[PDB]
Formats: sequence, structure tokens, C-alpha cells
Amino acid sequence: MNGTEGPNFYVPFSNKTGVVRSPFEAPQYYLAEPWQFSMLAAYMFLLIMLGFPINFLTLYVTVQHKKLRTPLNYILLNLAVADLFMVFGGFTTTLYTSLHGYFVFGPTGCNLEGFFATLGGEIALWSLVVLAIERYVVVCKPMSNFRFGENHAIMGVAFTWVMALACAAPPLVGWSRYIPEGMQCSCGIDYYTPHEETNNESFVIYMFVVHFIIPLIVIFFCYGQLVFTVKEAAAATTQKAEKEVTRMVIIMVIAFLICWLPYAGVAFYIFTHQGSDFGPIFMTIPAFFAKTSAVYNPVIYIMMNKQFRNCMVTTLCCGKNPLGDSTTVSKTETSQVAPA
Ligand SMILES: *[C@@H]1O[C@H](CO)[C@@H](O[C@]2(O)O[C@H](CO)[C@@H](O[C@@]3(O)O[C@H](CO)[C@@H](O)[C@H](O)[C@@H]3O)[C@H](O)[C@H]2NC(C)=O)[C@H](O)[C@H]1NC(C)=O
Ligand SMILES: *[C@@H]1O[C@H](CO)[C@@H](O[C@]2(O)O[C@H](CO)[C@@H](O)[C@H](O)[C@H]2NC(C)=O)[C@H](O)[C@H]1NC(C)=O
Ligand SMILES: CCCCCCCCCO[C@@H]1O[C@H](CO)[C@@H](O)[C@H](O)[C@H]1O
Ligand SMILES: CCCCCCCCCO[C@@H]1O[C@H](CO)[C@@H](O)[C@H](O)[C@H]1O
Ligand SMILES: CCCCCCCCCO[C@@H]1O[C@H](CO)[C@@H](O)[C@H](O)[C@H]1O
Ligand SMILES: CCCCCCCCCO[C@@H]1O[C@H](CO)[C@@H](O)[C@H](O)[C@H]1O
Ligand SMILES: CCCCCCCCCO[C@@H]1O[C@H](CO)[C@@H](O)[C@H](O)[C@H]1O
Ligand SMILES: *C/C=C(C)/C=C\C=C(C)\C=C\C1=C(C)CCCC1(C)C
Ligand SMILES: *C(=O)CCCCCCCCCCCCCCC
Ligand SMILES: *C(=O)CCCCCCCCCCCCCCC
Ligand SMILES: [Hg+2]
Ligand SMILES: [Hg+2]
Ligand SMILES: [Hg+2]
Ligand SMILES: [Zn+2]
Ligand SMILES: [Zn+2]
Ligand SMILES: [Zn+2]
Ligand SMILES: [Zn+2]
Repeated sequence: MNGTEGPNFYVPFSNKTGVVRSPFEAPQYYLAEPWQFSMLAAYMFLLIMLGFPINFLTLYVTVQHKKLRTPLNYILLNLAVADLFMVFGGFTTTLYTSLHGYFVFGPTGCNLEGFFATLGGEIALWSLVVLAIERYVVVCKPMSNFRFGENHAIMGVAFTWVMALACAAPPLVGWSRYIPEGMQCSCGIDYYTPHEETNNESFVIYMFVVHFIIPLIVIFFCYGQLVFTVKEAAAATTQKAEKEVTRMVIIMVIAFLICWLPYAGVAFYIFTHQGSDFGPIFMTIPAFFAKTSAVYNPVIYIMMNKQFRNCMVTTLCCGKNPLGDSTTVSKTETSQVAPA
């Protein structure tokens, strides 16, 4: 056999040398060198040191500036939060693991690690479907009359949390499960073994279809309609606003892919070629690289949303003077409404 199946794991290392051992009981240093682990540990340490402030600041600024209530500002508050969950929920355990060499906290540390990453990535995917719509109703405007009040914005955010849970919560209760991957420092869904005892085979399709293919077809086709109205470049007059938020909601989709396609791809490969011959390094790269999903969203936001960027500077400068190159929002300053 080219892997070592366990009742809890599956190390992608042969054990015709009795060197293999439970990623929940001893260092996996025979899978690679002790420094590559120190790399993962340094790398995660930086991810935590970065995703934390970026996401926390984002959260903070959104709430402090009382006029940042568009559905988009809503969605990003959501991501900023989900992201903070990953940071503490999972990255905490994935850092301690990479350090001490194995899932020293057993399956729990593994479900923390694995659960909070899925929760975080699916929330991002399902959020992208919300934006894919909120974006459809503003450009290819349907009803001769409509705009999303915070009313409907709190709807789509509550939604991404149901869908995300529908996908990440099951493995914690008996449908599929979180098992360590790569150098065994991160935990993912079970693609490795059939384990009829929990039905991993069923879930993995449930997930690849209900939580990957479909949201992707939705998000892709919806875009095919928004291929005339708001063309694709960038640089009333209130049209260059929604014509710009859109170019953002689109760079968010490129990024999601860049992040999960390589993982999802390797994950689907495994499922299809279970028990074949792959190494620990195989999935360690797309798995760990995807952990940057806990921080790129706010970066895109702060760079593609002139409005938020200044609101961020405004909070950071306590007062103002945001060296810009259009409307507003804040607190005791000009957070006054200007509707109709
Ligand atoms: C690869 O093959 C190895 C041997 O061929 C397996 O190693 C062991 O089976 O590991 C167990 C640990 O569970 C050892 O038995 C001990 O440790 O069991 C209890 C732990 O619950 C201890 O308290 C006792 O002291 C036992 O020694 C075995 O000694 C050891 N086998 C050997 C080297 O003879 C190894 O698990 C296997 N890899 C896999 C499939 O994970
Ligand atoms: C062990 O791993 C090897 C490497 O994949 C498996 O060999 C291989 O996959 O076998 C399939 C059919 O069984 C061939 O079509 C293919 O050519 C092989 N891959 C190569 C290029 O070596 C082998 O099947 C695995 N054994 C198991 C299931 O434990
Ligand atoms: C997408 C760029 C175009 C901006 C319009 C979309 C978001 C609408 C924000 O509306 C404002 O929300 C405030 C509460 O947050 C209300 O107090 C205020 O009366 C209302 O007018
Ligand atoms: C982190 C996410 C990475 C996404 C990077 C996306 C940047 C690619 C932008 O494309 C370019 O936009 C110009 C303006 O419209 C076009 O004139 C040009 O032909 C097109 O190639
Ligand atoms: C990590 C994600 C950040 C990468 C940014 C993705 C490339 C999109 C570039 O588009 C341009 O950005 C300018 C901001 O200076 C806008 O003023 C301009 O109208 C817009 O067309
Ligand atoms: C869009 C990015 C998605 C990435 C998906 C990558 C999955 C392809 C894996 O290929 C296989 O890897 C094995 C060991 O690594 C080789 O032994 C085998 O010959 C090779 O065919
Ligand atoms: C994205 C790259 C795809 C490659 C997938 C297989 C990589 C497996 C690497 O294995 C490791 O190589 C070290 C140096 O040879 C050995 O010391 C160690 O024991 C072995 O476990
Ligand atoms: C380091 C830990 C990781 C990456 C753990 C778990 C991730 C998943 C189970 C991923 C789910 C997927 C996402 C977020 C995006 C589309 C579908 C999917 C299965 C690839
Ligand atoms: C509200 O407006 C908050 C004030 C923001 C001021 C930020 C000052 C930055 C700190 C300067 C550090 C310079 C390097 C010092 C090295 C010893
Ligand atoms: C306004 O006074 C000029 C801006 C310079 C001060 C801003 C300091 C740099 C921002 C660093 C971000 C850290 C925020 C931490 C959030 C938890
Ligand atoms: Hg769209
Ligand atoms: Hg990314
Ligand atoms: Hg602002
Ligand atoms: Zn079992
Ligand atoms: Zn989901
Ligand atoms: Zn199978
Ligand atoms: Zn500016």
C-alpha cells in the first residue's frame, strides 16, 4: 500500500519501513525535513500576524462609520468576521501543529483546523453568489423599482452562513470528516478513504456539487448577462460607481479561483485516484496557499473601493485628510444623510 490508512487518518507515506505514525501522536518529520515544518510554522505565523489586523481593522472601520451599509459593505463585514474566525479558529491550531510537528491536539485540533478553514472558504464562496446577485439587480436592473435596503443585505449574509455551515458542519457530526493533509499540519475533508462508516464518498460529491460547481455556475452565468450593461474596463454619473464596485466583485472571483482551484483540483484528483501514489508535499502547497483566503479580500477592498479606503484612513487618522486622487461616512463628523 502507498499510504497508511488509520481509523482516523491516512498518511500519504508507505509504511514498509514502520516509520509511519499517527499524525495525532508523533512528529511527521519522516515525511519531510524538520525545517519545512518550521517554514509552515513561520508562514502561518505571518498569516496570523497579517490576517488579523487587516480583517479586524476592516470590521472596525465598517461598524464605526455608520453610512457604510451598502450590501457590498455588508458582505465585507461578513468576510472580515469569517476571516477572524479562521485566524483564531483554525490558524491557531494549524500554527501550533506545524510547530510541534503533528496534530498534537488530536482530532479536535484537526476539526478546528479543518472546520474553520472550510467555514471560511465557503462563506467567501456563498458571499460571492450574494454579490453576484446584488450586482445583477443594480446593473441589469430588473424591477423598474428596487434597491437593497440593509433589510435585504442582512439576508444574504445570514444565507452565506447557512450554506457554509451546510458544508462545513456535517463532517463534525458523522457525514465525512476532517482528516489531516500533506505534511499533516492542516486538516481537510476525507477524500483519501471510502470509510463507509461515515459516508465520505457521498459528502464529497455533495460538497463538490452543492458547494463548488453550482455556486460557480451561478456566479459565472449571472456574469454572462452583465456582459453588455457594464462592459469590463474602468478608470446618472452614479453609474461609474456601480460600474466600479462590479469590477471589484469580479476581481474577487478571480482571486477565489486562484486560491481554491489548485486545492479543489488536487482534492478532486485524490478522490478519484484514492490509494494511488502521491506525497505529503502534494497537497501541502495548495492547502496552505489557500489559507491566504483569510486576508486577500480586505486587501482588494481597500484598494478597489475609494470610499472605504478613505473611511479606513479617516479612522486611522482619527480626524481626516485622506490624500485621495466620492460620498462619505463616519461618526461625529459628516455621516449625515443626503437621500431624498
Ligand atoms: C507501521 O508499522 C509499525 C510496526 O510495524 C507500527 O508501530 C507500532 O505498531 O506502533 C505501536 C504504537 O501504537 C507500538 O505498540 C505500542 O506502542 O502500543 C502502545 C501504544 O498504545 C504502547 O503503550 C506499547 O508500548 C506498544 O509498544 C508498536 O511497538 C509498533 N510496532 C512495532 C515497531 O513493532 C506503526 O503503527 C505502523 N504505522 C501505522 C500503520 O501507523
Ligand atoms: C499504488 O500507487 C500506484 C501509483 O499510482 C498505483 O499504480 C497505478 O496507479 O495503477 C493504475 C491502476 O491500478 C495504473 O493505471 C497506473 O498506470 C499506475 N500509476 C503509475 C504511473 O504508477 C497503484 O495502483 C497503487 N496501488 C494501490 C491502489 O494501493
Ligand atoms: C453603491 C453606491 C451608491 C450608494 C447607494 C447604496 C447604499 C445606500 C446607502 O443609503 C443610506 O444608508 C444610511 C444608513 O446606512 C441611511 O441613514 C440613509 O438615509 C440612506 O440614504
Ligand atoms: C488578486 C486577483 C488578481 C486579479 C488580477 C486581475 C488584473 C487583470 C486586469 O485585466 C486587464 O484590465 C484592463 C482594463 O479593463 C484591460 O484593458 C486589459 O485588456 C485586461 O487584460
Ligand atoms: C490584491 C487585489 C488588488 C489588485 C487590484 C486588481 C486590479 C484591478 C485594477 O483596476 C483599477 O484599480 C484602480 C485603483 O487605483 C481604480 O482607480 C481603477 O478604476 C480600476 O480599473
Ligand atoms: C487548476 C489546478 C488544479 C491542480 C490539480 C492537480 C492534480 C493533478 C495531479 O497529477 C498527478 O500527480 C501525481 C503525484 O503528484 C503523479 O504521480 C501523476 O502522474 C500526475 O498525473
Ligand atoms: C506540488 C509537488 C507535487 C509533489 C508530490 C510528492 C512530493 C513528495 C515529497 O516527498 C518527500 O521528499 C523528501 C526529499 O526527497 C524526502 O526526504 C521525504 O521523506 C519525502 O516524503
Ligand atoms: C488548510 C486547511 C484547509 C484548506 C481545509 C479545508 C478546506 C476545504 C474543505 C475546502 C472547501 C472548498 C472551498 C473553500 C472552495 C470550493 C469547494 C472546495 C471543496 C474546494
Ligand atoms: C489618529 O489620528 C492616530 C494618530 C496616527 C499617527 C501615526 C503615527 C505613526 C508612528 C510613527 C513611527 C515612526 C517610526 C518610529 C521608530 C522608533
Ligand atoms: C493619518 O493620521 C495618517 C495615517 C498613518 C497612521 C496609520 C498607521 C498605519 C496603519 C497600520 C494598520 C494597523 C491597524 C491595526 C488594526 C488592529
Ligand atoms: Hg454578476
Ligand atoms: Hg489567494
Ligand atoms: Hg469614507
Ligand atoms: Zn473507522
Ligand atoms: Zn457550503
Ligand atoms: Zn472513492
Ligand atoms: Zn484616494
